[PDB]
Amino acid sequence: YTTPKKNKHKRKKVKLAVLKYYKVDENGKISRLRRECPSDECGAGVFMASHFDRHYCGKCCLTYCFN
Amino acid sequence: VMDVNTALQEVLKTALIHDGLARGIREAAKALDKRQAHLCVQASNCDEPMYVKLVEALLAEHQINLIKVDDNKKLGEWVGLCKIDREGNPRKVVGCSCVVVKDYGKESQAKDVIEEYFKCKK
Ligand SMILES: [Zn+2]
Repeated sequence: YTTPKKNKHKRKKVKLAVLKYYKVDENGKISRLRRECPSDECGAGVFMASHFDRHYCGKCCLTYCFN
Repeated sequence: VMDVNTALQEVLKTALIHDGLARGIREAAKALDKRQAHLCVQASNCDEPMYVKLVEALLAEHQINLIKVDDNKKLGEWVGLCKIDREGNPRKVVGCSCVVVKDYGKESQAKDVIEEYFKCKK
C-alpha cells in the first residue's frame, strides 16, 4: 500500500512486421548483412545483431566488439 | 492435375505427421539455407514483389524444386496450420505463404515429386 512508484511497467515487444535481412541486386543474389555467427550449432545459420558498436547472437549468446 | 496436387497433399501430410516441416518465412529461410531441404511450396497471391523475388531468387540459387499454389489461405488450411474442427472453421488463420519440406518421413509417394523433377528438367 506504500506505492512509491505507482506501478512497474512490464516490457511490451517491439512488434515489427518484417524481417529485412536480405537484399537482392541486378535481378538478385543472396546478400547477407551481418557477420555470420561462427558458433557450431548455428554456423551459416541464424544471423547476429548489428548494434552501434558490436555484433550479438540471439541463440549462442556471444558477442564480438570492435574497439 | 489431381495426381500431382493431391500427391503433394499426401506428401506434406505425412511429412507433418511424421516430423516438423517449416511453416512461415523465417523457418523457411533457416530450413532451406541448410543443405538438406526438399522442395518448397509458396503462394501466388502475394501482394508485394520483394517477398516473391526474395523467395524464388533464393531458392533458384539452391538446387531445390519449387511448386507454386494460387492462394495462401487455402494452402494454410492444407498445411495443417489451423484448429480445424469438423463442423467449424476450415482456416481461422491467415494461411501460410511459404513452406519447405525438411523430410518426407518415408518413401511411399516420392514418385510424384520424382516425375515433378523430371518435368522440371524437361
Ligand atoms: Zn548462435
